[PDB]
Amino acid sequence: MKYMITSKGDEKSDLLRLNMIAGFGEYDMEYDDVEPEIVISIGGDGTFLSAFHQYEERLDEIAFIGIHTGHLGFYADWRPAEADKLVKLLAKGEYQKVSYPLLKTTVKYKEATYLALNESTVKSSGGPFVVDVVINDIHFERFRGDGLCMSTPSGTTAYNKSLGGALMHPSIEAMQLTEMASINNRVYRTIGSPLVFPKHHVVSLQPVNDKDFQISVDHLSILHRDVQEIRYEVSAKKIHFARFRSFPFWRRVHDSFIED
Amino acid sequence: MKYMITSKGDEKSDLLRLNMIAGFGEYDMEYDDVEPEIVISIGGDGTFLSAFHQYEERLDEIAFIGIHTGHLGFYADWRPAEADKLVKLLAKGEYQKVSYPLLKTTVKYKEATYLALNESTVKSSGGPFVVDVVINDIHFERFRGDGLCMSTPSGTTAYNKSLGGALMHPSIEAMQLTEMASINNRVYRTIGSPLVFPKHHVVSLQPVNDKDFQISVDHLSILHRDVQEIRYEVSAKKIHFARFRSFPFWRRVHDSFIED
Amino acid sequence: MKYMITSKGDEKSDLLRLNMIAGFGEYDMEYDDVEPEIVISIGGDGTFLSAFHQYEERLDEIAFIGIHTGHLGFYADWRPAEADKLVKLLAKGEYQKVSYPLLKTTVKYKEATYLALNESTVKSSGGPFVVDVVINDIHFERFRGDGLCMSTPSGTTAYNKSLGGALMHPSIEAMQLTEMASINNRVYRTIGSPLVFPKHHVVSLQPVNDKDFQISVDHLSILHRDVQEIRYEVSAKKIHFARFRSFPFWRRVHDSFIED
Amino acid sequence: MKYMITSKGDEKSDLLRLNMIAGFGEYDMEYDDVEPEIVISIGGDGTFLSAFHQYEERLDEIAFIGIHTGHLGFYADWRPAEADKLVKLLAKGEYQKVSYPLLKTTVKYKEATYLALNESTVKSSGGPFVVDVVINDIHFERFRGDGLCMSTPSGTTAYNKSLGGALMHPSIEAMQLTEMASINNRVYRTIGSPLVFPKHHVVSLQPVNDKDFQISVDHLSILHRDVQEIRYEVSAKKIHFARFRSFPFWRRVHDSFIED
Ligand SMILES: [N-]=[N+]=NC[C@H]1O[C@@H](n2cnc3c(N)ncnc32)[C@H](O)[C@@H]1O
Ligand SMILES: [N-]=[N+]=NC[C@H]1O[C@@H](n2cnc3c(N)ncnc32)[C@H](O)[C@@H]1O
Ligand SMILES: [N-]=[N+]=NC[C@H]1O[C@@H](n2cnc3c(N)ncnc32)[C@H](O)[C@@H]1O
Ligand SMILES: [N-]=[N+]=NC[C@H]1O[C@@H](n2cnc3c(N)ncnc32)[C@H](O)[C@@H]1O
Ligand SMILES: [N-]=[N+]=NC[C@H]1O[C@@H](n2cnc3c(N)ncnc32)[C@H](O)[C@@H]1O
Ligand SMILES: [N-]=[N+]=NC[C@H]1O[C@@H](n2cnc3c(N)ncnc32)[C@H](O)[C@@H]1O
Ligand SMILES: [N-]=[N+]=NC[C@H]1O[C@@H](n2cnc3c(N)ncnc32)[C@H](O)[C@@H]1O
Ligand SMILES: [N-]=[N+]=NC[C@H]1O[C@@H](n2cnc3c(N)ncnc32)[C@H](O)[C@@H]1O
Repeated sequence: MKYMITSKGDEKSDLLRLNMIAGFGEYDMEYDDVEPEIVISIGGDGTFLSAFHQYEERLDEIAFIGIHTGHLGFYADWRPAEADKLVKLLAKGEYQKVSYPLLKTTVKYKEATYLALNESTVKSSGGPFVVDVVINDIHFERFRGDGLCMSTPSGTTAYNKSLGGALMHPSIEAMQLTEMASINNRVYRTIGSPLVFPKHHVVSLQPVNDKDFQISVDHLSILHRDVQEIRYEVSAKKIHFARFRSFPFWRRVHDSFIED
Repeated sequence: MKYMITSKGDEKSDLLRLNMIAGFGEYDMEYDDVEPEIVISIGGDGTFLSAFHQYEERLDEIAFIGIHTGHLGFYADWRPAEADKLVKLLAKGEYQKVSYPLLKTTVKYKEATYLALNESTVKSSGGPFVVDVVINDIHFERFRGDGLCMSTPSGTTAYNKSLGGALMHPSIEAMQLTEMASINNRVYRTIGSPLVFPKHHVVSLQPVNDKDFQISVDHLSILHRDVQEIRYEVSAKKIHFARFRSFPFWRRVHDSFIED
Repeated sequence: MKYMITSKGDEKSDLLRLNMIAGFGEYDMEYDDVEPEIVISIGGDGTFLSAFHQYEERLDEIAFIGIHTGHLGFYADWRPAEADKLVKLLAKGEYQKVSYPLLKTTVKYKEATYLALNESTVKSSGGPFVVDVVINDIHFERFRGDGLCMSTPSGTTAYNKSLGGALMHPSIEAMQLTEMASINNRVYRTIGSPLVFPKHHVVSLQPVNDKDFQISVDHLSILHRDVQEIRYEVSAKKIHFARFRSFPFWRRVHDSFIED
Repeated sequence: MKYMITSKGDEKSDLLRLNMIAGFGEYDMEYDDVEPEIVISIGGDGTFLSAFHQYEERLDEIAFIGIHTGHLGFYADWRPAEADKLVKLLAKGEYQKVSYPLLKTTVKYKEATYLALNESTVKSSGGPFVVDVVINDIHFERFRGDGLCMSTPSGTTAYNKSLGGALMHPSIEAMQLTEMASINNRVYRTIGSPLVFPKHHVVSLQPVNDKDFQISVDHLSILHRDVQEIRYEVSAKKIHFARFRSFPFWRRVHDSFIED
């Protein structure tokens, strides 16, 4: 199986990458960073996020595996000390594929579409942020505040969590919208609560005054001008993970937030 | 079709019930509060909750309809002034069935099982509340605080919402666990965030010291003694609603929380 | 100086108490649990709370000191291993007095008044909790939910904190009101935010329907019937601590919540 | 008494300003926008904020009055229809002065100091925001998240409120620090809770990596580079309001958030 290895780029990760490549050379495994079938990310979640976006055009033909040489490393399944065992199991091909839902963001001015593994957020390009929130064509609320965050299930443990959102098991095909510092008084009103949307539900954001927004997709933050609308929906595309052992989402959550 | 009508029991609701019964008499519709196929609740959500629990043994053979003579009336689809039109449409049989997921609660000492339309909560029988939270057999956290709330999708707009939980579209077969005043310090740690569980996931609560708990299921609150565990899962059973017109969940939410 | 020592009552604490008493016997220090000038609490915050309430009638003539043989021990200034040094310093009389504000609760039916070091809360005697919140005679809100919590500054790190309240430095003579699971929809509205009141401000709770409430003052929970109103204000009374060394409130907070 | 009038600048406000000036001309009142003793702001809170900052160098010699021609208008005491009565009372000099505490922000690179009526916030100049929070020289926490907000008492109803902060009566000389989307996991830890600091307490923010920050003071947002630290304390300066009638803070809060 063709494979490639991304590295955090520090001494630890680069060296681990070289040793794994050496180990793969001992098997019938070809290194290909153009059309790999397996992508190994060595680092933290930032590194993993980069790996995903590097191959967001071949998500259907790739299974990802993360090795934790970072700090938290939520998307990682392996410790550096287990790298050799990983090489072996990957060789023998003893693994099952697991899929997590992704978030599709469409920005219309022309249209640009982005794919997110964690979340997509919107803020003002400086100045007051005000947007009408439209759900399946029904006007739901006019949001005034710092911004909004739309999260995938696996992303609910990231930015979403910090914003008071619920943690959502990845087997649920959904997206979750959370508020950033909503204004609520006699005249201005938002739902307040995070909202969880099923697949096939469309959430659209529509400018009220200012049409310039800072839009983020995972680690990438882009300024969009003359925006007509931002549209969120659960992507038809899924990220696939290669699992060689049981590591339940809730245990992953426990280890990352309660105690490791 | 056999039908029955529950009433809030005030002047307004009783009279509306009598007029509807009269209207039904003009059709080939038999009133039967033993084995009805349609249950009409006239009142608020409290009244609707009572109706559901009165027939929780025949949920598969019943479609519910709510008329709003209460204050908020979230589960209601009709205003009193539309009662006549409702009678007519019910007669002609022009309606489609819609299903919402329910929550199963099992209390083991012997075992008692309850079914919830909104939520099930647990608190201490007076004194400190401490329980181990076990998800699919994995020990997730030890919860210290006032109590916990497990909500259905349609219940997420109720108690769940007040506790900071996410609002969850009823098409998502899930349950959501929220905290009540969790203690979090150097020594005590909880996830904090609401947790959303898919169908077939089991959340079990296990006593640490005190074994006596006050357990609520919707409007019903019962004291259980010598409790060994409380087990939550998404019920295989669903409540069925009779819909004669489009009234999307998110519009229902908008009307109840943003503006009517 | 007359002194008394309260003990958690476990093996560790009782023995520590005996050794300290022995050490005090070597000085001109008389043990008196009737009219002591110094009260030493050996245990956790629960033990300290008990000590305070045991002498809430002589708060003006007493300085408290806590020794930590409990788990968290927020009000404690000493570790068991330092007991000998404490005995010595207490003997030589090398210490300065520090005062924290207290909360006065008045319950009218006849009137009963309670004094709180941490907080006073109100909940329903079973059933729905609804009260009108009146601030300095002006009707502020009608609260529907689980209950309310009124906290002292030093109490803001306790129950108050779990309810989303702000942490408040004890030098600020104030009380803070937090909500428990307030209902907020189209028809029901509360402020949501914690409220911080200065000295001489009076917050009164007035029943809307049910007149029976469960009222807590620190560790004590009492059911009151035929309640006409509950009145909160910053007490004119203060608790005095004996400080032999610098241990700033914010460091106390850091040690208890961030890292020890 | 010398006076000046700021205007929102719309048709309504400008015309109201002209009529008031005409009314003042009928008395011995001189219009002076250089060294006025009374500053009347006609508009919303944004307009009022601008008025305050226009004369932040003469806060000791000025009493402010707001007229509400805006939307919410929290700092306003008057409706446009009462302008004539205001002119009269201002003439006869029938009013009492009321003072609210202010927030001092010091930015060191050289030093710049700003004065805030509502709040001062800090965010990253793009990229991750990380700062060490130092309280009175003691290292309290390392904050990772979107940013921080330090609010005056009267400012607690603004940005502070949206961030989950407590509402604080203006008679309390304090400042309140709230978090924006703090990261909290196994490795990263913040207090979470808003913090309320008394006068003479100093809160300092110190860069960990990036030294560039976006710093806001009320409506003004400035990018600072090569920042060594940001220092917050309760200002020795106070804003003075001219009150011609009783309008308690808590009633002001009720009217702005509960019902007008
Ligand atoms: N800001 N930020 N990101 C830093 C934290 O987010 C973590 N992170 C990124 N993605 C996730 C994620 N999906 N779940 C939990 N934590 C995550 C990353 O590892 C850092 O600990
Ligand atoms: N790992 N990493 N970096 C990208 C992630 O940063 C996360 N992030 C950014 N800001 C915050 C934040 N304030 N809290 C938690 N996570 C955050 C977000 O989830 C992005 O996917
Ligand atoms: N406490 N309580 N219940 C009172 C409010 O809860 C409302 N309620 C009950 N069930 C729901 C519900 N599912 N969604 C929203 N509100 C609900 C009920 O109508 C009252 O307005
Ligand atoms: N309608 N009704 N009564 C039953 C509902 O009361 C709701 N409830 C009880 N306490 C609260 C509460 N504090 N906030 C919101 N809802 C609440 C809960 O959802 C029950 O299903
Ligand atoms: N529930 N409860 N109480 C248990 C926790 O509250 C702690 N506690 C009591 N009073 C305070 C307090 N004032 N500040 C912080 N923690 C406190 C006590 O030590 C336990 O850790
Ligand atoms: N130590 N102790 N026991 C009494 C304290 O318990 C605290 N307490 C009770 N319930 C909670 C709670 N849910 N969270 C935090 N603290 C709590 C409250 O502050 C009382 O003063
Ligand atoms: N974002 N923003 N500001 C808009 C809202 O904040 C309001 N505002 C400004 N200052 C305060 C304030 N101090 N209290 C309450 N609301 C305030 C202003 O009137 C707008 O309604
Ligand atoms: N009026 N006005 N504009 C300035 C105020 O905007 C307020 N503000 C900015 N963002 C928010 C926000 N997200 N929520 C509430 N208030 C906000 C803040 O209090 C400033 O003083």
